[PDB]
Amino acid sequence: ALLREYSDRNMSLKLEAFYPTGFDEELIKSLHWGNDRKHVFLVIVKVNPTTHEGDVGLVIFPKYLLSPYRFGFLSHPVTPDVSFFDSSFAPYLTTQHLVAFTTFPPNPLVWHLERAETAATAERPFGVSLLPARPTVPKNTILEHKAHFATWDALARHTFFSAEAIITNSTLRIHVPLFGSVWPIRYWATGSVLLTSDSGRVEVNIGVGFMSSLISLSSGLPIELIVVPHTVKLNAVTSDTTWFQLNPPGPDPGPSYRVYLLGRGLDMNFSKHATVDICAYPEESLDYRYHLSMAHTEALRMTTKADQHDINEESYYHIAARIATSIFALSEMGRTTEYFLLDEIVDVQYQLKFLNYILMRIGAGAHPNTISGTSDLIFADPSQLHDELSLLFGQFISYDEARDQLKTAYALSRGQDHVNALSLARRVIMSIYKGLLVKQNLNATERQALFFASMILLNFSSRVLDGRTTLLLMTSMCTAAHATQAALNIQEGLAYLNPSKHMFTIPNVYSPCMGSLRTDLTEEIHVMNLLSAIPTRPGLNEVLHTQLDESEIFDAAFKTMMIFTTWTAKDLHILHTHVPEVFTCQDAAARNGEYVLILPAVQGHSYVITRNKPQRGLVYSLADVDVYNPISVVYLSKDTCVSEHGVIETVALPHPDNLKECLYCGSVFLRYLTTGAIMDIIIIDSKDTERQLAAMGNSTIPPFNPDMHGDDSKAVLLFPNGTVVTLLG
Amino acid sequence: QVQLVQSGAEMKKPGASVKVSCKASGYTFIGYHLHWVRQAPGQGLEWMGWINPNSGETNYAQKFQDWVTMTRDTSINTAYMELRLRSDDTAVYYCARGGMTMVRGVMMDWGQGTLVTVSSASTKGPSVFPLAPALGCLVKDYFPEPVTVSWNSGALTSGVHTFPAVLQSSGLYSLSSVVTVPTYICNVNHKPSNTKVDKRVEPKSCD
Amino acid sequence: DIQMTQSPSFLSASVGDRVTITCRASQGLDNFLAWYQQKPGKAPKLLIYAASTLQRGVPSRFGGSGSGTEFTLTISSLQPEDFATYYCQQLNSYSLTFGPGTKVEIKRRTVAAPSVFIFPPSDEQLKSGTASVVCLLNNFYPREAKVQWKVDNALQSGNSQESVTEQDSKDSTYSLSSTLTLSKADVYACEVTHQGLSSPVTKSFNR
Amino acid sequence: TPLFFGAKPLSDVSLIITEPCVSSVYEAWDYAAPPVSNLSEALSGIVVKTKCPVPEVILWFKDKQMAYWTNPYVTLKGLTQSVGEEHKSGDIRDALLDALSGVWVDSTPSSTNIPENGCVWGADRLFQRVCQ
Ligand SMILES: *[C@@H]1O[C@H](CO)[C@@H](O[C@@H]2O[C@H](CO)[C@@H](O[C@@H]3O[C@H](CO[C@H]4O[C@H](CO)[C@@H](O)[C@H](O)[C@@H]4O)[C@@H](O)[C@H](O[C@H]4O[C@H](CO)[C@@H](O)[C@H](O)[C@@H]4O)[C@@H]3O)[C@H](O)[C@H]2NC(C)=O)[C@H](O)[C@H]1NC(C)=O
Ligand SMILES: *[C@@H]1O[C@H](CO)[C@@H](O[C@@H]2O[C@H](CO)[C@@H](O[C@@H]3O[C@H](CO)[C@@H](O)[C@H](O)[C@@H]3O)[C@H](O)[C@H]2NC(C)=O)[C@H](O)[C@H]1NC(C)=O
Ligand SMILES: *[C@@H]1O[C@H](CO)[C@@H](O)[C@H](O)[C@H]1NC(C)=O
Ligand SMILES: *[C@@H]1O[C@H](CO)[C@@H](O)[C@H](O)[C@H]1NC(C)=O
Repeated sequence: ALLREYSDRNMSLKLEAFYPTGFDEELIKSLHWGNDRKHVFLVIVKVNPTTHEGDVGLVIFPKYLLSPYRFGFLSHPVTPDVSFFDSSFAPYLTTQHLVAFTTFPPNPLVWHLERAETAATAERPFGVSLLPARPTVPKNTILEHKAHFATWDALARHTFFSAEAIITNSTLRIHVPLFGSVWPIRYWATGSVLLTSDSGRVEVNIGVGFMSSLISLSSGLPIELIVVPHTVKLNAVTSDTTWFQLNPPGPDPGPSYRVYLLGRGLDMNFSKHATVDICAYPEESLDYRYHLSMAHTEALRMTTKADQHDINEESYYHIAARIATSIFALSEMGRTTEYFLLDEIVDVQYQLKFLNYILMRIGAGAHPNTISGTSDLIFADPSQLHDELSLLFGQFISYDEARDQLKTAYALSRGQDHVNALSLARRVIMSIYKGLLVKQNLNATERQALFFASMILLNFSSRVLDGRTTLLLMTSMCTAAHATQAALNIQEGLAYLNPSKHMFTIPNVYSPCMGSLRTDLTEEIHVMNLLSAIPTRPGLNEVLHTQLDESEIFDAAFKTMMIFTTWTAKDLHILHTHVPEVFTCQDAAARNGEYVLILPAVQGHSYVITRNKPQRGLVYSLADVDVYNPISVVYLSKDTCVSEHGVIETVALPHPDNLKECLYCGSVFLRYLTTGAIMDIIIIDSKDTERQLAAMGNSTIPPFNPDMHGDDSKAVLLFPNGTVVTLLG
Repeated sequence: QVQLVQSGAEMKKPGASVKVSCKASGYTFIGYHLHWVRQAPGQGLEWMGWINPNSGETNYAQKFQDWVTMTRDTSINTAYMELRLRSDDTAVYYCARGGMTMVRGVMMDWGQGTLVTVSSASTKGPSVFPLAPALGCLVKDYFPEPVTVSWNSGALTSGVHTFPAVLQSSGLYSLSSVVTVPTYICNVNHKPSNTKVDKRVEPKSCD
Repeated sequence: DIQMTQSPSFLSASVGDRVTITCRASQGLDNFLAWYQQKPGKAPKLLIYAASTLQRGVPSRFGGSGSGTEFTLTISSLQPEDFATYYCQQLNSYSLTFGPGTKVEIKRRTVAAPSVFIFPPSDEQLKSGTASVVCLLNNFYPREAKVQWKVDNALQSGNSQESVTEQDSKDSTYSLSSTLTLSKADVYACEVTHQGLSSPVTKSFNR
Repeated sequence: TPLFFGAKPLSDVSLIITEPCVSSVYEAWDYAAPPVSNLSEALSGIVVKTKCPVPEVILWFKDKQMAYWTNPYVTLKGLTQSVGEEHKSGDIRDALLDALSGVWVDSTPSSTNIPENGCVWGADRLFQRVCQ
């Protein structure tokens, strides 16, 4: 025990007096620093490099001074450590925090956030639960450890299992928060989620009464959202070393939890004050459906804004947080309620893919090829559930059952999809296809079936054909007629909305236009027609007019049509795989969006519609079209970079009954206008569609009928051969 | 050693404008905020405002908001306080360093304070009259406060009692200072009127 | 703007005791509060910077505890040097408010008798038209002493001029000065009544 | 430019004090942590340099004979914390706190700066800027 204060003059030794208070230390030692004993020494050196002497000081102190001291909430608690010493010391010693930058706002008075309205209150200790109420466990039932389906009926009904996995199998883990800004946190981990891309990374660690979501952008500042039990206090690391307890920025603690926001943007850098907005997320509800509903909502919203910026900074953070806290909710809900449901465990699998995609691609701007994600949850064993379902498929259906069989099939896949799942997905598409040619709309059940059928077939020279043929089918299904309805759907759904009491889900508003390749829907001709179809939905009409300005209604209709162009077609990775032929040469037009429409043909080939002068491919220029808005149908080849012009020969249609053999099928009936507007892409799928093609207006299918249309309407038939033909009649 | 020296002391009539200076030392001037707190005679403390010596930015109290201005100089490491006297502004003015960068309001180190007197009267000088054979002296008839009295070179530590000032009916303050033996000098210093009078002690014969 | 309350406003205790001063805020200050010690005539000194934390260099006798709207300063063992007024301060806000303060005096175990000294000389002053004879009361306890003179006691003589020193930081003694000044010269005795004296003893001077 | 692996060795403690300032010598440096779990069973001392343009703190080891550079503000904060606990009692301990009090009062201020954009990894690879 030695306290010794020295004064240095020139460098030989120093002039000092050493004062030991209560204990014996080697006194002659001071000629050499007190390394010998297990005790640590401290040396403060003040030297002005003018060669000026300054002064120094020393205290040798003992070793022990560095050593520290219904749902059960008292079993696995959240305990903050005092310092790095008994904890993970690596990131704290090695951080550039406080040296290069600071994770916290420089102004301490901006640290304390206000509590949001939607945040939990004494009367609502947890949050707001969504209306399709979580089914109560039947009184008699006993719950198995894990979740399993041994039968087909299991998916339709509710399947229950115990949340005990949370309390029994768990791991105590130390957590270093962002940039070592706060001392570590011991917690019992119920799960983790990782989402990565080119332009973004988000790490989500979740445990009993605990969540950490680390959110980072290549183009933006990182933030961490930490959730602790309200009774818990976190300690911020700061420059001034003598202040022992300071609270990292955040709002006041609530009934259930306390939330902390680490990272800058609180005082200034945020576009608005969303600080209190994002912090409120974990305290807004325990219903995972609630957060995901809000996620799907901002998803659609930002895809309309896709034009100006590849990256939406705010929306990225938001949808990230939402995704994260939903897993926090779900885990914490099960713990609190002692049980779980099968739908819940399956749903988060699909939600973790579909939302991450939109998060990284559209939100972060990253290349879709590099979008990946991983989840590890103790109450979830997806790979076991996969094998269970794999053996289920391996041993007539209504759209409802199909929607459920496909959803769970998409939710659990490692990339291995059961053959009969695909077979079901195909049949769903085609059945919707034959439906949509006679009728211009789809009910919410139909859309959900289409959605999952698509995601299954585009999931992964066999599977390649599925990608091409579905993109073909999606494109055909999307007509001028349907697009106006489909956009009205998205608009109506967003118009009448209840974040508080109801779920919003994208598959409920879906349509083939979201899965097609068409960039022409934002063209004035269509957007204008959309506006004129608004009063046909009087409720939606009144909502729009009583808030949005007449000018803004156009923007609205433009912005919703945008979704159909940007959802699939704008993704290059989807194109590059299923239509490499478009990209084969020095071709710019693909990425310059000069290709308005893309029509996959026999392998190695696809048609194209371009407004400009085509620099490649076999070119059919329709000459009846207005010159200022030209339509050039172009047949592209993978191995052929040559540029030529074809002749459109004309043929006539036989009598519908005349041939039981089908020489027509596989072609595409394209209906356009002399104004340069592309309307209907309809494929001839079956011998019956062919019969309806030969019809004069005795055809059920309207684009095949030159009556409901008008003089401007013209039509052309595209063979997969590359042969383009005019029909007589 | 962190120190702050204020300067020096002064008297200004009502309606005027006064400047007080704080001389930094021992610490990084740019790195810690500067606070101003004033104290009326016989009253408590009142926080006037703070200034960031780096940023130059200032934060003021509502009471002083339109009546005060605070400024610094990064070179000589000094801070300035300028106040418009309403005649209710008579007080001693302190400047102090914020000691915590992440918590506002902690005064770690203080200056020696500067007394500012607001009156329509004109400054006057002191008159010293040594006592015989208890060796102290007597200062009388000056204005305004303060006046400091030290004995010799500061060789006398114990025994010195410097009595509080007594206001006469003439309008001038008066006070004494004593030490007790059972040849030295009493050094008087009056800052406002600029007066320094050294008077020695050489006892004389009484009747 | 948060208002701050302190209780007691005034207290006196004895050496070795435990003094407890309290602080009250209009609303929750959480961790942020400070405690200051201001001796008479000197600058405030920081004691407790966080609610519970003791500034290095401040005696261990001082401690603090509290949270929310209620805070308490405790002096574990009182010493004569502790004579001061103690303030609490709001921390970490745009407006930093101070408590009204708590005056703390020191009661003595024993009673000390005043040593009465008398100063005759008017010599340097006598030819200036005035004569000043002060009477000194040095190092006495308790406070009460009444000074009288052989002349009738009058504001005219200014015998009611009394400069009383703040309590001595060592022996807790008091010191009093009653000044006799007759300007222009229009039996003289110092009569002291104190409980530390058998009977009121008088020292006198005549000429 | 010139980087720093975070540590040189040293065989004495007199070397570290006389050692130059990484702040002045180099441009960009990297703080480092010793390849040992428990610092206490190893670390023989802590050296603090106040007056460097970027004040620094060195963790010196006897047996390892290595001297590591660590975050000046974070390390001392974690120091004054672990030794400042309620249950901790000593007069020696008070001397630590007496010395640890005004450490950064003379030296240059801490950063008010915003960090740079880009992804952040977790604790495993300590706050690394990479996405995948
Ligand atoms: C990392 O590695 C270091 C080794 O370098 C370990 O540090 C040891 O830390 C432990 C604490 O976990 C220390 O043990 C403590 O010893 C104290 C000794 O002080 C008493 O005795 C001395 C005289 O020797 C007196 O001066 C003093 O007044 C005390 O009387 C004890 O006080 C402590 O006891 C506490 O717990 C025990 C039970 O174990 C109770 O009986 C006590 O009442 C009290 O509550 C404590 O035991 C030890 O000294 C350190 N080692 C060295 C070399 O000093 C870390 O533990 C290690 N950590 C990890 C995570 O690896
Ligand atoms: C591209 O594909 C089209 C059809 O998709 C091909 O057109 C086909 O041309 C041949 C003649 O060259 C036609 O054969 C005919 O069969 C009938 C009996 O069905 C017979 O009576 C005729 O004498 C003739 O032999 C065939 O009908 C016709 N198909 C259609 C639908 O009209 C074309 O050959 C392909 N082009 C290239 C460059 O490969
Ligand atoms: C805990 O995990 C083990 C496998 O690691 C498993 O056998 C056991 O069933 C689990 N316990 C519960 C209650 O889930
Ligand atoms: C949707 O359409 C299918 C037939 O295509 C039908 O079975 C189902 O009842 C419809 N759902 C709604 C919401 O009406």
